Amino acid sequence: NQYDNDVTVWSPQGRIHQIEYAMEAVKQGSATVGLKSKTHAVLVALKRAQSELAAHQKKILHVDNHIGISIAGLTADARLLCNFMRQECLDSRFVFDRPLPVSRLVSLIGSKTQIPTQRYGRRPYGVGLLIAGYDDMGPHIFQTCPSANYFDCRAMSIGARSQSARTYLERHMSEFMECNLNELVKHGLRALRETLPAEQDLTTKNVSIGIVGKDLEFTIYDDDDVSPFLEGLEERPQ
Amino acid sequence: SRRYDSRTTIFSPEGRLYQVEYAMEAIGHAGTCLGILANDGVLLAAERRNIHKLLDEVFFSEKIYKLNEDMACSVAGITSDANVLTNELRLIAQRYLLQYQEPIPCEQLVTALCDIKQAYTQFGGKRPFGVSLLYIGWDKHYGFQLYQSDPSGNYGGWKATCIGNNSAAAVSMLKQDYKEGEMTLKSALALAIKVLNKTMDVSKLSAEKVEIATLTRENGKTVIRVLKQKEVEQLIKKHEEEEAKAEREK
Amino acid sequence: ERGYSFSLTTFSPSGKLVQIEYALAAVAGGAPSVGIKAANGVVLATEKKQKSILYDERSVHKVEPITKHIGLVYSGMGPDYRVLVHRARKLAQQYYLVYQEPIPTAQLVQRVASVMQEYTQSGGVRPFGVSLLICGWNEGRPYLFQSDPSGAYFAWKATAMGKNYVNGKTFLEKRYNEDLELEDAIHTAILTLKESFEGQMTEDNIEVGICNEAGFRRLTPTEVKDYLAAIA
Amino acid sequence: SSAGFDRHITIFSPEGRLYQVEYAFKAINQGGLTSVAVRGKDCAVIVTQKKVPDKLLDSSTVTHLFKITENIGCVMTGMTADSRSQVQRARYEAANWKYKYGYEIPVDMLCKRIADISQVYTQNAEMRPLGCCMILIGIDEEQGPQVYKCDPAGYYCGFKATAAGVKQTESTSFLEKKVKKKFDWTFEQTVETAITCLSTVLSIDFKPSEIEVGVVTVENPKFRILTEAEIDAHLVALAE
Amino acid sequence: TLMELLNQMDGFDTLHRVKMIMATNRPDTLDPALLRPGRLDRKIHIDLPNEQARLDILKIHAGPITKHGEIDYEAIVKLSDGFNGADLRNVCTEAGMFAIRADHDFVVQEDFMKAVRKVADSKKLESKLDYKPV
Amino acid sequence: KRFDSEKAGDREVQRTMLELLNQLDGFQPNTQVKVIAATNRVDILDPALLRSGRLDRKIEFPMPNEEARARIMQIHSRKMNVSPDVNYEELARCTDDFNGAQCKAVCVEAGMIALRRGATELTHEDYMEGILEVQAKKKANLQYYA
Amino acid sequence: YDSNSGGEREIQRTMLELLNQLDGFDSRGDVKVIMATNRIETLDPALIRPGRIDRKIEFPLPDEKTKKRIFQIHTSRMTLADDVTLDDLIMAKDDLSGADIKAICTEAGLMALRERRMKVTNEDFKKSKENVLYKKQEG
Amino acid sequence: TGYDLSASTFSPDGRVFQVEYAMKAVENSSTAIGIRCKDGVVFGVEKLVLSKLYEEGSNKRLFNVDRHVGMAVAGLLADARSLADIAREEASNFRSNFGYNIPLKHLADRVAMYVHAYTLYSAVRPFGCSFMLGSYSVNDGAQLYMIDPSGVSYGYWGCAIGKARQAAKTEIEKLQMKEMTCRDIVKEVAKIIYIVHDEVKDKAFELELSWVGELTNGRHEIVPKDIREEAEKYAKESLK
Amino acid sequence: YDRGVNTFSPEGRLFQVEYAIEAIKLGSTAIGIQTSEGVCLAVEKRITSPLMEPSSIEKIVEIDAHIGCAMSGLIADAKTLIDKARVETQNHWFTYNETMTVESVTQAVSNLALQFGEEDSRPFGVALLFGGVDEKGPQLFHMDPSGTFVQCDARAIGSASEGAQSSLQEVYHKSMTLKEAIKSSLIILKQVMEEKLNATNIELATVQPGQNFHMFTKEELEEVIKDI
Ligand SMILES: Nc1ncnc2c1ncn2[C@@H]1O[C@H](COP(=O)(O)OP(=O)(O)O)[C@@H](O)[C@H]1O
Repeated sequence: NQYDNDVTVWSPQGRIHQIEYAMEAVKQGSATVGLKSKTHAVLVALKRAQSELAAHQKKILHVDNHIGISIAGLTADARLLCNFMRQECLDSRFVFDRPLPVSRLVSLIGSKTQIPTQRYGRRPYGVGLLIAGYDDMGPHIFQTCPSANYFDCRAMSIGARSQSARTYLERHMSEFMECNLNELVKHGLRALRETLPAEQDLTTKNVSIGIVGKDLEFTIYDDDDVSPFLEGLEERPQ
Repeated sequence: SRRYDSRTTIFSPEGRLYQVEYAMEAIGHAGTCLGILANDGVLLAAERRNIHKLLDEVFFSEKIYKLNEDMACSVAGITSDANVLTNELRLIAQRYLLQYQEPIPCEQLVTALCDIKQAYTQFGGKRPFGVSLLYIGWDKHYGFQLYQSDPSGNYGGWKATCIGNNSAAAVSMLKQDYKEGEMTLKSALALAIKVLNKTMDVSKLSAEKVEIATLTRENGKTVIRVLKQKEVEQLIKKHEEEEAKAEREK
Repeated sequence: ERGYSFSLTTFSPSGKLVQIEYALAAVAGGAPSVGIKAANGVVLATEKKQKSILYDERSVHKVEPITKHIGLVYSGMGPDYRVLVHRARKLAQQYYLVYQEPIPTAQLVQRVASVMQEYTQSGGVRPFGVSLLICGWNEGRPYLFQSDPSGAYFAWKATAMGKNYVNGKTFLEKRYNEDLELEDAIHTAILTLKESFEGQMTEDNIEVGICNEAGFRRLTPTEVKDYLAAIA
Repeated sequence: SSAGFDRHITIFSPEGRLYQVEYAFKAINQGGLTSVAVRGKDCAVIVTQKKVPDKLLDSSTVTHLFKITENIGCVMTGMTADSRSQVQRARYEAANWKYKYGYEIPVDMLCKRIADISQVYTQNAEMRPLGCCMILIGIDEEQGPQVYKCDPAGYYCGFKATAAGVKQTESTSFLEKKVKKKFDWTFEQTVETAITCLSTVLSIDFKPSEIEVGVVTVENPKFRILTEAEIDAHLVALAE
Repeated sequence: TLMELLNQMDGFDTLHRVKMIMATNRPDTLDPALLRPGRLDRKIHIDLPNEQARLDILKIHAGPITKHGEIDYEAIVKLSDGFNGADLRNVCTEAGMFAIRADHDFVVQEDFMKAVRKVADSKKLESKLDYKPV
Repeated sequence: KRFDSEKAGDREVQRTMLELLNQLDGFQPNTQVKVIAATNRVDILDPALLRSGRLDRKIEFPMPNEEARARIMQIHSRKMNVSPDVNYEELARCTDDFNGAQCKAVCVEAGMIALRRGATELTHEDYMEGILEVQAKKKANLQYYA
Repeated sequence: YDSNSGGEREIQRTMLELLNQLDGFDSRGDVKVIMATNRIETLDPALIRPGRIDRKIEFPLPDEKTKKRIFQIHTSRMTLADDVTLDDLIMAKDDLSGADIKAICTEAGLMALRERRMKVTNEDFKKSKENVLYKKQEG
Repeated sequence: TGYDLSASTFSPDGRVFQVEYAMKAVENSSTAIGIRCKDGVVFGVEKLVLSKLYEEGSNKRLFNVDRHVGMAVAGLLADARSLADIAREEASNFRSNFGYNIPLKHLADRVAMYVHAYTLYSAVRPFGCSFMLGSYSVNDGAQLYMIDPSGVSYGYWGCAIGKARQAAKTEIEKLQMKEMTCRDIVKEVAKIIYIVHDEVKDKAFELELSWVGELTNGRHEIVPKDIREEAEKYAKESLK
Repeated sequence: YDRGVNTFSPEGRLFQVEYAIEAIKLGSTAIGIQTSEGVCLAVEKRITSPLMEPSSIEKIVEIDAHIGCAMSGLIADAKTLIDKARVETQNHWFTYNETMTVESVTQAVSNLALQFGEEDSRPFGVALLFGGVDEKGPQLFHMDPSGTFVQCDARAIGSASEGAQSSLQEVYHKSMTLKEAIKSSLIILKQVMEEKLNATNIELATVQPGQNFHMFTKEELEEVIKDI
């Protein structure tokens, strides 16, 4: 396996296995589904931990007023680009006194992750960010990958068996652009709970919720904030 | 890109730096030097590498170089790789004169060169110095100071030193003729002459194929004396002649 | 760039440098070269022959003097020859700034071999296969010096380099005795050029520089045909 | 003969041979370009051909010839990736020459720079050795004609009849006994032998649009890029 | 088995009335004993046929195949470049076989300016490493 | 054949191929009974084999795609019963580097746990487990993400 | 190798099979296996675990009194002269080998046997030791 | 072994497979083309849709450099944005020192310096991205150029990239380089790209358009696909 | 196959870091407990010889006033992280005038946990146990060498880690008090200690809002030993 040595050397097929190996850790993360309607957007993630008494590590965390995000991959490099994201948030908040459209900002994140892919001894960064953002043109949902290829979508997912969520999404998600905030939230768990193994919850502290819009400011929702989201539904038929 | 260097700095499965062994072999190949006991003087002896008689030899001393007016050093190893250390230590002893305006005791000077000799060893996988050199001179405190440099970083200084695999047979002769003051500079001349007679395989011990130097303490001269070949000819001839009188035990 | 600069050429189990052994092999497979220090000045001859008739000696030269009073010859590749010559011309100013006087012969050999020996311990490549012959005239007695890749230099009256450097030198040992003159040095230079000839006695197949106590003199092949036509 | 990474980098073999730049000698054959140069008494000629994949090939980007200054010009062989960058380095050396020195460049010192540049890149194997072959002409006073060729080996040599490339071994070997002898060189005489040497390997006698042929004579020292009209006039002039 | 081949030509005998013709992959491994005249009398070989000579190599390919009368020989010669007689022919017939896949009988060079072009491009992928010592 | 000696045993048996060539090149009679060849890889061989007489058609078979990848095991699992919901896109979307033969074994271990489950029929939750069950690698640990 | 051999793997596997046959499947047979090499490096480290797992003997170099304990066993048979002493010689000498300290007596077994004498002389044994000293020094 | 590993180390064939590995990596990309008439330069790209995958209009391979110059890329998408942004901001340097439009022929020299240098150093690698460069102006004219991972600066009147390339640009010769009007050639090339680059393998796809030329007065933007729907207004009847 | 030391794994993750995660298993055993009255903790000194001096070996250190920390596996690298983070706690007191919160020690350490790189240098094998009491009451925190932070009511490291936590899962509950946490933990400690229990085998580390610091004092631990 001498052709997989470094990111510099290309595979016999003209590929780099280092990026493919970083895609693994992205898929090894928790199942998280961000989504957006024509008006407002909601993103849902999954908290996990090691032992029973160990507190579930939070995934969704606030970045900017209009920017919510999910997370996965190495938490050290996640906080590295998280504080770097704060440096990007203070850019236009200082100079222009108004926030940044996220499209060109994620493109700068791609150029930020381009240098570690090129030079020798530099490694990519596993990133599970699902970025929701609002400029005056409406919502944006961007997936993140070590290859820095972002898709603007109405919804997507990254994690374990996250494709089965999309298969349940398409015919439903076409009608999910019309619905308002509340049901647009539990449509996120209408993905996660299928991506979760059927033999266990789906508890209160293992789920992450956030909501953001053009006229709405983003906030982290967990524990008591999940009370209206859990009630009003039924268990999956066996 | 990590597989190109041979990891000369990095430790070896043998429990020690592996390149230092081949370094001691570099000095331990073709290098021939020695030292003589110091009583109101000292002398030096080495082997002249040049076997060609057509050479000019206009540089005076060949293998011995003068670092300071009252202090010099013998050297064994690669020529230019040693010549880098000649001017380097000469400048280190010069920056000390640039500091105190006063000569340099050899102690802190040798340890300074040892801290420089470990540079190639301790970083970058650099090739360690393939040169191990001797030390001679005089100071206000201990008088005549005769030291020795080692590739491992130690100063192995003795008043009687050995350099080279062929000179390793002289250590038994050094302790067989060993005395202290007692020994005259002339006695050390015949001592080192019999050292070459036992070690060097040159028939009759040709005087022009080996280098000899001396040193004296004079007020305030303290001259490091390069000698003409006339006194060395008659010295080795008078030496083996005294050996012809030393075989009378039969 | 990378900037590794590691020492990768290392000691052999015998203690020597196998790469420098490959360097002296490039010198041993080098072009025949000789020079003679006798009496008033030094004479340089060696050989230059083109791969075909398409080339001439009137433009590109294998022998470029370092100074007006100091000439130089060598063995091995030309590209690295002009590289160390370029550094020799630059280093000549570092000397001339302080001294404001011309330079002794051995003064170049000290600093050139120091940079050459530095280029051994330094990363990248090594002194390669270029073994330079430095000559000149100072203090009334001229000099002829030659170093090696490892930086070891020696002084003598005459030597042979390149291919058959041992055979040509053993011929120069019997021919050269006591002292010689410039005309006699050129004469036995034709003898050592006729050793590997090839192109001896012909003006276009060799180039002859000569050092003198009045300063180095580089004569065109015209004078090479003058003295030797009529050779010997 | 090889110790460790020796085969993949530049050091000296037991015989002292370089493994990497000997691959650069066969790096010229990419594209199959053959450039021949014939320098006459008062003139110097360059001749090279091209390959056309289809009609979409642009006529403006056809030219493989480069022009150093208004007086002097160049021609490259081998892979075009190393040639375009090495020519831009010649633009930098010529512009800096006129700037600081402020007089005409002999074209000999330019070939000295490129010879050392390709050598310095041959020194350290961690950057590409740049095995492209550098061929120029020259115009200088009192020296008559000037032609210099900087080889990827790091040295510069050039004369009346000199060429480099894949098939130049055949043609120039014919040019050994063909050129001299005594043969005098005029404009149409140097261009004729520039066609005949191409007629040794090829002998296609194709229309002038395919060849890239530079020529420089000393009346007005400025070199001019040739138009297919005058070459067509020379093509009907070489048919007897 | 080589020693006799030598000695048979090393005679002691005159074989002149027999004409020994020799061809193989490469003229390299034969060892110098064969490589001298006598055993190897002359040096003859083949190179890539010129497109001018390939213009004729297609005629003897285009002769046995009849089609609609639309032809430009230099078209395939200028499009398809640097080939061999069999390599051209077989693919030229393969083009006719690739074009007759449409079940129509006569085929203009259109398919052939495509097939022979595209098919030999696949065939020139394995043209790699075909250049052997003399 | 290697190229230079010494020596290969098949270097003599290459002549069987050279005679196979000599029968398809220097000899007519090979015209009938069309012959086909196959390898795991085309990597290094006698490259002169290009011709109609010697090998001609070169068809690179890539990794089976989601068209086949969904259908291959579908025709491999048509032998066996299915709880009548299976995406077949699930695999086909998540199939990367998966060979057409691996898909044959995907339904095996999926059916093997269905065996030891005592189950009557195979379901997608049992199917999709067999995807990551056969490939790739691991076990190692799941941690610091969970 | 002598004669003809190759490549590495066939020599690697004949050692790999040497252990794998000795592994073994499934052999009680003893033949208690003693194995040695003075260079611990080159062996594949996997040879230890199947066997022998518990033992690889470390050979210490001889110390001063070990050389004393070893030496007299040889010269027990060879009669020493009056001035001959075991200690002082090997006391001054350093880093010897049991073979040498055994073979240093053979040099006196020449000259004394050249004179055909049953007795060792230290005047020679000192002076002749230089030859074995020259044997270790220069050889 | 492994002569292809480092980019600064040659191979016995005289090249580096890192460039070759990057070449055939671009072959897996979808259609990337360009064509220039007298009135402008037409650009188009075929988007491959794996499943949904996302909203329409996101992360298109069509990029932009200046008002008169734009990018149509191929290969890896991130490094395409990289070299696109490098050439994007590079025009600001020419605009700062001078203030007029950057010539496209000498703008490709910059990307030639970047890609070639990345092939020079052993630490970094070559970029596996190719692209097309085209433009038109009243004081300049139509110039189309093509750059590949090998760092070759060259151009044609029309060119193609991706799986179907030589077969796609063959019938393009029917469309003239001058006499044709690129306004109508929009749908003329649309019928080629719709028929060529066979979609039977992957049924889900999408098509993008752009243009630059005199009709927009040296402005490079997307000729509207939602207006007149020129893409499929014709090509639906071209394959039947 | 050693490649770049930074190379990922095909599973996958960082090679060298995960190897050091397994290296944590040979460290000393330490168990913290979160209790409303205060956050306690203890460690086994692992006496290597009867000559050992008791006060020279301590596996628990004090970062801020009310913030403690523990070490695992390799020591000196963690000991550097200790005082280097204390500089950031003093810089926290610079602008904010008050004591650093126990949760912010994560951002003060785990952010800089692994900065290592070949250019501009090697990872760590030590996991830290962060004790303390912030404005919200008692908090027990733990971080790994890779920088991943998690809040645990009880956390064990080193050798007994998996075994101690598996046994302590039953005895822990939300109503656990301080004195009960100390005497119920030493039952596990006396099970996970090889040497006979004495004053030099184990030390106590506690933090309380009203009693401090404390830490803990000697000769009182012997009073708890007779309460075994
Ligand atoms: N007078 C000659 N001198 C040298 N070689 C000759 C002479 N006559 C013929 N030969 C060559 O010698 C070859 C036969 O020589 P022979 O000694 O039989 O071969 P081998 O030395 O291989 O046994 C012929 O091919 C011929 O070209």
